[PDB]
Amino acid sequence: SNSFCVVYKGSDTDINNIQRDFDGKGEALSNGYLFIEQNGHYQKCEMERGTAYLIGSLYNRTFLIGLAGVWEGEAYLANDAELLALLFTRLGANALALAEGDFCFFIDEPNGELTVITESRGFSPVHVVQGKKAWMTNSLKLVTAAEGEGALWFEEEALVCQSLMRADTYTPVKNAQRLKPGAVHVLTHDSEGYSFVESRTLTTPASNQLLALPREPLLALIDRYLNAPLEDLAPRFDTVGIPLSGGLDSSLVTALASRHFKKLNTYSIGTELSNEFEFSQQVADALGTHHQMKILSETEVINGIIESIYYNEIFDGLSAEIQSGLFNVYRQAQGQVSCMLTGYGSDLLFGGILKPGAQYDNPNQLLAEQVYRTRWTGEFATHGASCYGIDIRHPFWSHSLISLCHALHPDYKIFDNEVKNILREYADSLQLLPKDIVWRSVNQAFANVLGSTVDNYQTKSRFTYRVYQAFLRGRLSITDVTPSQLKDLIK
Amino acid sequence: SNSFCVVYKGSDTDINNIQRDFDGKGEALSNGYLFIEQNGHYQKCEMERGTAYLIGSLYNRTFLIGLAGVWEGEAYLANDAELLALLFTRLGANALALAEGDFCFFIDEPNGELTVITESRGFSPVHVVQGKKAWMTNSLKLVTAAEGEGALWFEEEALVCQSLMRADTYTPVKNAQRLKPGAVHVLTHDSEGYSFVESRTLTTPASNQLLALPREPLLALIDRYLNAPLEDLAPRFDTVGIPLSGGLDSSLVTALASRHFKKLNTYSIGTELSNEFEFSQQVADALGTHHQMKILSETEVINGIIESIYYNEIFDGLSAEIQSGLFNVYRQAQGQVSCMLTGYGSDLLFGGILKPGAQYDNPNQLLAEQVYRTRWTGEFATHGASCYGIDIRHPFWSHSLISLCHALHPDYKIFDNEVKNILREYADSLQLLPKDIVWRQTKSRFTYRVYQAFLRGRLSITDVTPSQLKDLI
Amino acid sequence: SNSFCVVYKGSDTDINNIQRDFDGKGEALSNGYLFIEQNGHYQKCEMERGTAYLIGSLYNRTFLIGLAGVWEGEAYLANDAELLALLFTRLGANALALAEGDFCFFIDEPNGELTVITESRGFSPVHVVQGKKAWMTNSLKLVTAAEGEGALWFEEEALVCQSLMRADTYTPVKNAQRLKPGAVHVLTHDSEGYSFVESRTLTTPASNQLLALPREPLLALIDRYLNAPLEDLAPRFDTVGIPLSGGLDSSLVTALASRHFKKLNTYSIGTELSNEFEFSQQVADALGTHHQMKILSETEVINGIIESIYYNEIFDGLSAEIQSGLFNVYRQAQGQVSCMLTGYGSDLLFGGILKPGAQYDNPNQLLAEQVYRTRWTGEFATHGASCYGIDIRHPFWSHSLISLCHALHPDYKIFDNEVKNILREYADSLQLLPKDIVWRSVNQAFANVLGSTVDNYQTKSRFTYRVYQAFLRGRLSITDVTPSQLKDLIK
Amino acid sequence: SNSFCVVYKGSDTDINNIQRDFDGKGEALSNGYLFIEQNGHYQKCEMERGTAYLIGSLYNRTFLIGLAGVWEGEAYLANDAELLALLFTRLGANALALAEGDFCFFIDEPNGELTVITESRGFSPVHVVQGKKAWMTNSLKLVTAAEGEGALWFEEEALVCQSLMRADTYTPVKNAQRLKPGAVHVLTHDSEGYSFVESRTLTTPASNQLLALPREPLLALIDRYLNAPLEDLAPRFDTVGIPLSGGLDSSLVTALASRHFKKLNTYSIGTELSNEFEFSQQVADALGTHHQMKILSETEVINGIIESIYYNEIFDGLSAEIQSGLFNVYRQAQGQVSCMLTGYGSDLLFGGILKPGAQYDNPNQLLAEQVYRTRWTGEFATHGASCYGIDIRHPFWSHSLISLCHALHPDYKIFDNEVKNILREYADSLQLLPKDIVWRSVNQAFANVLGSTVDNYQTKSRFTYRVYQAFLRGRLSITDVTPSQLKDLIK
Repeated sequence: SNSFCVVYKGSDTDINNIQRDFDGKGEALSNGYLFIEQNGHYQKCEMERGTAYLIGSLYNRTFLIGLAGVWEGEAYLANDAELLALLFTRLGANALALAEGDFCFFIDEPNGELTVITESRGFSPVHVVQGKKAWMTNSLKLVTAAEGEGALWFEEEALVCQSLMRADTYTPVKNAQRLKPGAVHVLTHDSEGYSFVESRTLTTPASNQLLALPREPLLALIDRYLNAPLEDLAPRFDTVGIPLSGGLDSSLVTALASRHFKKLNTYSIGTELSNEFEFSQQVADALGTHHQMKILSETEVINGIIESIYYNEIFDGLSAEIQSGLFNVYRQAQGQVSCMLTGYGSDLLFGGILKPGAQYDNPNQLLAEQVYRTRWTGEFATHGASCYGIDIRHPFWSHSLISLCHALHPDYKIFDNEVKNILREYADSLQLLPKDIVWRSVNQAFANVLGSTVDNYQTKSRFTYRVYQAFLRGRLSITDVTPSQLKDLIK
Repeated sequence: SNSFCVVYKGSDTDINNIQRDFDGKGEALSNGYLFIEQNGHYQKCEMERGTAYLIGSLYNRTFLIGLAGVWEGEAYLANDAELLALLFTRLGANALALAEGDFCFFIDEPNGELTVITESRGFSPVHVVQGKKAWMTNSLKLVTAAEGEGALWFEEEALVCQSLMRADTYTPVKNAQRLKPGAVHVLTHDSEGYSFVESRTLTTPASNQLLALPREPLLALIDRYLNAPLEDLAPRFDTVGIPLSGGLDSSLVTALASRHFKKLNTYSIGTELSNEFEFSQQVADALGTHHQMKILSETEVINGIIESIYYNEIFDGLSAEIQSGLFNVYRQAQGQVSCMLTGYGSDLLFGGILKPGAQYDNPNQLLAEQVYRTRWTGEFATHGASCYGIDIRHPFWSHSLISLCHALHPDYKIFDNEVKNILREYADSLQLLPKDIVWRQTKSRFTYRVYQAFLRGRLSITDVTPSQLKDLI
Repeated sequence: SNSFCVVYKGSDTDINNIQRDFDGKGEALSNGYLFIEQNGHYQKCEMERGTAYLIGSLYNRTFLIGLAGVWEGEAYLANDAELLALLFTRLGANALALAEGDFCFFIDEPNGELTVITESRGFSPVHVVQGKKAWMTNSLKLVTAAEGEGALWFEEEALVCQSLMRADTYTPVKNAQRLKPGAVHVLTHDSEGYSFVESRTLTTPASNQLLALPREPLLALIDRYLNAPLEDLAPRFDTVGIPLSGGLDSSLVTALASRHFKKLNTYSIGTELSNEFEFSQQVADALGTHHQMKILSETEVINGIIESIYYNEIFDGLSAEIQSGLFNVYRQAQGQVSCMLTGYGSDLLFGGILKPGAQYDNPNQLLAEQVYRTRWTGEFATHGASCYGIDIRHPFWSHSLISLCHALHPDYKIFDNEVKNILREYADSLQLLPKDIVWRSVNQAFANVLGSTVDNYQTKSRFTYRVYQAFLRGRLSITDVTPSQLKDLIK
Repeated sequence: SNSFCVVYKGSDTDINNIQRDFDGKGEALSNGYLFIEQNGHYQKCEMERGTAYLIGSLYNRTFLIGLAGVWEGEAYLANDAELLALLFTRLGANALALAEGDFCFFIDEPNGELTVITESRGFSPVHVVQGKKAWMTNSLKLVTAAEGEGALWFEEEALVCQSLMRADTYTPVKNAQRLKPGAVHVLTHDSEGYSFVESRTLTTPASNQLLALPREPLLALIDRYLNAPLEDLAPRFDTVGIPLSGGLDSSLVTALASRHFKKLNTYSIGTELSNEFEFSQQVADALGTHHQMKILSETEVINGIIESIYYNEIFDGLSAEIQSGLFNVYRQAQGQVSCMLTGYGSDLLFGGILKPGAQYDNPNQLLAEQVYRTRWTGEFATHGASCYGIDIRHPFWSHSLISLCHALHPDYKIFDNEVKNILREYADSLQLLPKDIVWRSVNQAFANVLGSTVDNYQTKSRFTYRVYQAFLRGRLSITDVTPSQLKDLIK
C-alpha cells in the first residue's frame, strides 16, 4: 500500500521535507527515522536483539500462523511483526521467504545497524540509496522529496533501455542498490562510518526436472492454492472488484470470488472499438455481478501508463504498458471497492504467453524467465492501487502456485493446439463458467503516440524511463501533466 | 518389529548375532552398518553432503509437503527421506522438528561422521550405547543380541525406582545415553577414534502466558487439528480399529473416524470391575461400528503389562500399567486391522487428569509436566503395535494440538466443577454422540526387574512363564 | 585451593555447605551462583551479550596479546577475561583453543544460558554433575560438600579398572558428565527446567603424515617453544623450584631456567630401592643451584599417591604412581618456592618412553596415544600444587610443541640406538650441561605395599579408585588416613 | 606484471584477446577461466570442498605459520594457499584478515560458485565488473583487453572529482563493483543465472578510546613490528633498494635495513624547484650505502604520475601525485634491486601529517581517516613495482603497527611543537642516524604543467581521471604514450 523509508541518522528536517509532498508520519528509531505514508500499515514487537518492524501487509497469515502454531500457541493472536519474529527466531531468516505480501521486515538494533528481510516476489521493491545520508526505501521519490532534485543519479538512457531482461537487483539509479527480493540484509557502517550492505539470498534455485504429477492431485492442488488467497480476504471484505476481460484468467478469478464474497464488482475496458465486452458481459451475467464497462481513449490509455510509472515507479516500457489497463480500472472502481482481485500472472505460470500448436525445446524455461522478470519491474508494487483506496491482490501469484508450475510437465501447459490446458480443465470443473469462455490494443495505441512500431519496446522504454526520471526528480507532477510536457518527453 | 540400529565402524558381521534373534535386513553405510527389522520402513536419497536415511514413518506428510511445496515442486513426489532433506537444506535442522512420526533421520557423510535428527515427541526413542563398539538404536535389546547378555549395564533399582519425574534424556543404562527427542546430533570421532556426540535442541520453551483465545476460533482449531491426522490416514486405509473405553476421549475419535473411514472396528476390554462395556456398546450402536468386548483375566492383565515393557522397552511402572489395556486390544485386533486410533493423550491436554471443583495454583503446569513425562516412558513407542501388524496412531498427540493447549486458559480445561469443558463442547456440537456419553514404588521395582530381564535376553516374549515372573521377587 | 564450581539456576545458599569444608568466595550469577576457592584466580568483563568470566590463569598471554593486537590495541592492557573475549568475538570460540592454562571461560547470558569453553589439554578438567541441581565444577568433591555424601554415584570398580586407555570424556561418576577439553558448551534447560548440555569440539584431528622438517629450523622452533613458558613466568618470579632427577628432561629444564631466573631450587627424590642422586648433584653443581635430595619410604610413596588422588581427583593407578614423586617434591618445596618447572611430558613428545634398539611400526602413533591419555587422568590438574602454594608449570606441554612433535619424523625421536635424539642435540647446543648427562623405584614401592607385581596396574587402579571414591564421598580425610583405613582399602 | 582476473564461463576467445595486450597464461577452473600475468605469483591446494587458490604473495608467513603451527605441524611446510586453507578451516574466514600481502584467496567450488576473500589493506584491490560476462579482477584494464574499448562504463568526471574522501568500496566504474578489502564474498548465480555477490566484512571497528600504554613497552612493540617485516625478507634478499628522502621515515627504514641486509641501495630524486639531496646524502654517508642521485625534469615528473595511474590504476589526483616520486625511483633502481623498502605511511600512523604545535580536537580521527583513504586509492598496489622487477614493501604498514597507533595517546604523535615524537625517540635510541635528521616540489611542478594552482586539486584530479579512463579504455598505451597525447587531455 503506502510507501515507506528509513534514513540512517536522519533529522526532523528530512521528515518535514517529505511530508510537504507526501502525507504520513515519522517515527524515531535507535539511530534514525522511519517514515510511513498516510495509508501505510506496520506493526512492531520487542525482540531480544532489538525492535522488530514489519512494514506493509501479509497475504498468507493463515498459512504463517498455521506454521508457528506448530510450536507456539501465541501465534494465533500475534500481530504481523510478532508472527514473523516467531518464525525468525525459531526457523531463521530463511523462513521469512515463506511469507507473502507487500512487506519489509527489519530489526532496529541499538548500534544503529539494522537487519532487513525483503519480501521474495517484488510486491515491495526496496532500494538502499546513498545520498547526503543513507536511505532504505520502497519509494525513491521519498528520497528526492527529502534531499532534493539532484539526490538520485540516473544512468544514460542508452545504457538503460538497451536490454529487456535484467537481474532482479537491477536499478538505473547509479548511487543506489536494489535489494534482492527474498534475501536477508544487514546495513552496517565501517570504521569510518561508510555504509556497507551485507546481503544473502534466503532461497536456492529449484530443480528444473519435469514434474510428472498426476492429474487428480494436480487439480486438487490448483484448487487449494487459488482459493487460499481468497479465504484470507473473505473474512474482512464483503465487496470485491475484479477486472473482467472475459478471458479465462479473469473469468476464473470471478468464478471463484463469487463463492467467497457477497458483492462482486466487475470492470471491463476497451479501445478503438477493439474490445472483449462481448465475453466479459457474458461472464458478468452468468455470475450476476455488478458489471460496468468503459471505452478508453488514446489519452486515457497513455494516462494509465504514466500513472503506473509514477505510483509503482516503473521504468520498463512493456510493464508500464501492461499496467495501463489496471490503473484505468482503479480509477473506475475508486470509492466503489477496497479490495480487488485479478488474473494477473496466470499466463506466466500455465503457458498463456506460448503460441498454440507451436513447438518449444524448453517452454518451462521460457516461462520461468518471465516470472523472474516481474521481480524488478514494479508491476507487483501495490502503491498505485493503495492511492485509489484499493488493496490489490493477485490470487495466482502465490509461492505455492508459482513453485508448482515452475517445472510442471509442459503437456499441461501446451498440448494439442491449445495452451493453459490444465487451468482450463480446472476452470470448467467448477461448473460455473460456460465452455465458450473456458475454451475447453494498448500496445498499438502506445506506439502511436510515440510514433514508432508496436514491437519497438526499446523506444517505449526510452519514453517510460524519461517520465520515470522526471517524476522521481519532482519536475513532473502526477496531478499536473500537460500535453505539451508529454510531447517534450516523446521527442 | 519395526526397530533399527546402527553400529559405528561396524561390519555386516556385527549384525549377524542380531539376525539370530530378530529378522531383518542390514545395509552398508560409509562408516558403519545399519540394521532394520523385518517390518521396518525406511527411505533414502542422495544429498550434497552424503546419503540421507529416514527410518520409521511420517504422520504429517500432507503438512510437510505443503511446507516444502512453497519453494519446491518436487516435494509432491518425494519419499520421506527426500522430503525431510528438502526441509533440512532450505530451513535447517530446526525444520525437522515440525515433522510428526516414529522416525529417525540421519545423514551418512563421506567425511566419516553422521548427522542425526531425532523425532520430537518420543514416538521413536533413540539411544547411543557404548559396548565393544558404539551403537545408535531405538531398541536396546538389539545391542544385547549383538554383543551378549552383559552388553548393557543397568543401574541399581534403588536409584532408578526412586523418582517419578525424569528429564527426557534419562536412561537406566549406565553405558549409554538417550538422545534428546527433537534434537540434531553429530556422532563424530576424535584424533584417537573415540566417539563423541554433539547435540543441540531444535526447539525452545514456549510461552507460559495464559492464552486467552476466543471460543469460536478455539473450536475451529480443535476441529482442524483433530481431523487432520485422519485425513492423512483415510486415503490409505479402508478399515481402522479403535479401543473404545466408552469415555469422551475414545468416543470422540470414533465419531470423527466414522466420517473418514468406511469400516470401523471398535474394541473394548476390561475386568469384572471398573469396566465400561455398556457405554462402549452405546457409542458403537450410535455410530454403527463393528463392535467387540472381552473380559480379561488377571493373567491377561499382567501379560499386557509385561508385553508393553518388552516391546516398547518401558521400565516405568505407571506407564507399563496403563499400556496393559492397549496391548490387550492389539491381541484382540490382530489380523483384523492394520491401523488403530486412540484417545490417548487427551486427558493431558484438556485437563482430564485434574479433579473437578478442585482449586489449583497452576493447572497448566501440572498438565505440561505430564505431557513432558511421556517423552521418556516409551508409552508412545510403536514397536508393540507394529509386531501385531498394526500402525498405532494417537490423533490428540499432534504438535499443533499440544502447543495450543500448552498455555490455553485454564477455564477451558477446568471450570465450575467440570473438566475438559471445551472438549465436551466441541464433541456434542457434532451431533454424533449420545449426550449421556459426552456429559456436556513396589510396582516400579517389578517393572524394572522384568525390563532388565527382557533387555538382557534372559526372558523371551514368546517364552514368558508365570513362574519366571514370580521368581522376580 | 584453586578450584571452582557453578550451580546452574541455583542460589547463594547452595554454596554455604561447600564453604563449610572449603574456603572460598561466592559470586551471584544471572543464571545461577558461582564459587571460587580461596587461592583461585578469576577475571571478568562485560560483553555486548553477557558477562564473561575466566576462572584460573593463562600461561601464554604474550602469544594471545600478540594475536589480538593484530586488530585491537586494547589487547595490551586487557585482563585475562577481556583478552579471551576479544578473540571470541573476532575469531569465534575456536580461537580460545589457542590459549594455554588451567582455565575455564564462560558467558553469563541474560537469557538464562551459559556458554562455556573448556581448556584444551586437561589442565582444568570440568564436569557437569546432576544432583538435586545441576553443577559445573573442576572439582567433583565440591558437589559432595554441597549436597552430601550421596551426591555422587560411582561405577563398579571392575567396570572402571578393566581398561587402561579411555576417551577424554570418560568419568566413573554415573550421574555426571565430563566436558570434553577444548570444546564449546552451552548449558541450557528445556521446557521443564531439566538441564541439557550442548557440546561442539573446537578442533579436528591433525595430519599423521611424517613431518620431514630440516635440522636448523626444528632446533629454532624447539628453542622458541620451550623458552616461551619460562619467559612468561620470569617477570613474576625470582625463584623457581625444579624436580631434578638427573635425567635429560629435568636437566634441560633446569639449564633453561638458570637463564631466566636468578635463584634456582632443585629437588631430588628416591627410595630405599634406588636413586640417581649422583647425576642430580652433577647438574646442580654445573648450574650452581640450591639442591637437596630426599629418600622416600613406602609410606611416603603411598601418601604422595593418595594426595594426587584427593587434590587432582585422579582415579587411575598409573597416573597416581607417577604423581607421587611430584607431590612429595611439593611437600619438600612448600614455603621455599612459589613456582615450579618440570620436564613432565617430554617423554611423550620426543620419544622418551621409546627404547633404543626396539622396533616400532608406528612410533608416533604410540606416543600420540599417551599424549591423549593425559587429557582425562588429572595428571595436569593444578589443585595439588596450588594447595602447596605452588604455581606448577610444565614447559614441554605447549600447544605448539605438542603439535610439532605430533608427526615429527621418527628419526628425530629414535635413531642410531638412541632416543630423544633431536632433544639431546638441542640440550647439547646450550653448552650448559655436561655431555655426560646429555647423552645418558616408586613403581616397585607402590606394588610392595599392595602385595603384588609392579606390572599389575589393574590391582593398583582398584586401590586408587577405592580411595578416590572414599575421598569424594567425604568418607575419608586427606589430613588423617589411619592404617586401619588404608588396610581395608587395599583389601 | 602480476595482475589476474577470473571470468565465469569464460571462453578461449576472452583469454586470447587478453594475451593480445598482456602476456601471461590462462588456467581452466570448474566453470570459467583464471588469467595470471607473466610475473604473477599463485599457489593452490585441494580442500574438502573445492580447490583453493592464492594469487599474489604473503608478507607475514612467519606470523601466519606461527599461528597455524599451534594445532598443525604441516603449517611449517605449507605453500601460501595451503597456509590460508589451514586458518580458514580451523578459525574461519575472519582469520584471513590476519594475513598481510598483495593477495586474493578464492575457493573454486564444483558448482561454479566462488568463495573469495580480499586482503584487508588495499595491497590488491579487487573489482567485480559486469560486462558481456561477469569478471573478478585486480586490473580493470584486463577486462577491456578481453571485451574491448567499451567494456567499462565510466562515471562523469564532475561526479568523480567532487570529493577526496570515499568509502573503501568506491569505484568510478558504473558497471562494476569494488569488493570491500578485508571481507568474504560468495559469487553466486540465482535461478536465472544472474550474478549476485554476497559479502561480509571480516573485521569490526576497533575501539577509539585513548590508548595510554606506558612508554617502555611502547618502544619495545614499535621495534618488534618495524623489524618483523625485515626479518621475513632478509632470508631471501642480499640487496635492497630504499627511496631515501633524507626524512625521518625513509632514514629510519634505511637504518634498520642496514642491520638486516648485506647491501643497501639508496635512491633520491629532486625537482628543479627544490630537493632534499643534502639530508639524504648525510644518511647514505652515515650508514655507508650505495647512494644515487637524480634530478627529475618536468617531463620525468609527469611521467611518474601517469605511470602510477596506468600500473596501479589510480584515478585520484593527490595519490597519483605522491606516487610520482616512487615510480621514478623504480626506474632508477630497475635491474639493480629485486626488493624495495619505504617509509611510506609513517606520517599517517605517527602524526607526520599534523602541524607541529597546532591544536587538534581529535588528531587520531584525522589520522585514521587518512589510513582508511589508502584502501581505495591504489597507492598500495604492487603492479607498478612488479613491472620494474621489484617486490615493493612498506615496513610501517603492518596490521600490528597500524592497530597499535590507531588510538595511541596523541601526546605520542604530537607534543610541544613537534610531531612523530615517539618515533623520533625510538629512532634516536638506535644511535645510527645524525641528530639533524632524527631531531632527537613535485606538487608545484604538477600544478605548473596543468596551469592551475597547487591548492586546486580538482584540476589535478580531472587530468588524472582523464588519463585513467584513456588508459583503461585501451586508447593510450603505456608503451608509446607521449606528453603530446597527455596535453590533449589537459585541454
